[PDB]
Amino acid sequence: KTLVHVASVEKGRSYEDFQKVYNAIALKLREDDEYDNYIGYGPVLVRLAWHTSGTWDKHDNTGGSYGGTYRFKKEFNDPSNAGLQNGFKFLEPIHKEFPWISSGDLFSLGGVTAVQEMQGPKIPWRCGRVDTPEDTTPDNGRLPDADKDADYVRTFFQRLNMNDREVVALMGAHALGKTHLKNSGYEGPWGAANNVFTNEFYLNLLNENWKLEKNDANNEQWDSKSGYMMLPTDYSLIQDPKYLSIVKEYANDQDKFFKDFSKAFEKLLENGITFPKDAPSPFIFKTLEEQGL
Ligand code: HEM
Repeated sequence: KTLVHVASVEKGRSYEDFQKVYNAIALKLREDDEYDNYIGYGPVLVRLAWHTSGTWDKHDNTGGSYGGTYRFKKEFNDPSNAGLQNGFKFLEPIHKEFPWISSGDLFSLGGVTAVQEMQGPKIPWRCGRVDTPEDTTPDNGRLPDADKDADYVRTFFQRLNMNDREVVALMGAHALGKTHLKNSGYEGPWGAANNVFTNEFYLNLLNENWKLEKNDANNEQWDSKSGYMMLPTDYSLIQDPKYLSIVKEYANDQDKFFKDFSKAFEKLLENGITFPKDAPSPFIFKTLEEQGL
């Protein structure tokens, strides 16, 4: 409702063009493997895709992935986005090689490419985000706090038009990467396989022995002897009986998690965008592995 953003295909471009951009991102992911103590850039690219999309407000269609507004300093410097500059830096050479792609298309495609190259589910992706000017940049404060409970999380995500299943599925991306004390006031990875996309987050929530501890920034987080952590908002998925049932489902069905994540992540990346009836169908990009590259 209200403000309309219509997808407009980059002039003359088709699937092959975007597969080339995919491929450049995927090749750089392989090449720059030392980043973040050899975690690689996969996780921060997923997080960049989510934070550039996750500013959306369903009530008035402000924020969202369409405008590519993270490139403007208000949004780049959001405290909630601390760390994502690494993601943007990664994508700079990609954008220089492919200057025709929009910023919103690039940031969201970065996330799809990362998930797929990390052996996650295919994520259909649509082009046609259009850069919007600096004054369309959403204010800071629209991304979620980590110190809260399930009621917060549920209410938060209603603003992004996500239901309980979509919320728990999306949170499964916390298998990836880690919290960094200097970025967010939390420290530690959530699991062992943190640059391969799996349902480890749910298994760890249910099977590790968690202890509520204070980290060196004086914030509480849940820690396990194995060296893993969960944010208070992560742990809230097993405190709330409705979330817990879904966590159990995904812990017991890798394919179901893959399919529900793919749907929710595409939705997250497309919230706010109107696709014309005659727009191209969503693209499903081949991985490098599938291409023999
Ligand atoms: C209640 C919702 C969430 C909160 C409070 C939240 C909080 C966080 C925090 C505090 C960090 C660590 C940032 C850092 O110290 O570098 C993090 C990392 C991350 N988050 Fe979220 N998150 C949530 C939702 C999501 C969702 C929906 C996704 C994507 C689907 C996502 C993907 C990730 C990823 C991939 C990383 C690791 C990034 C890295 O390793 O560089 N998160 N998250």
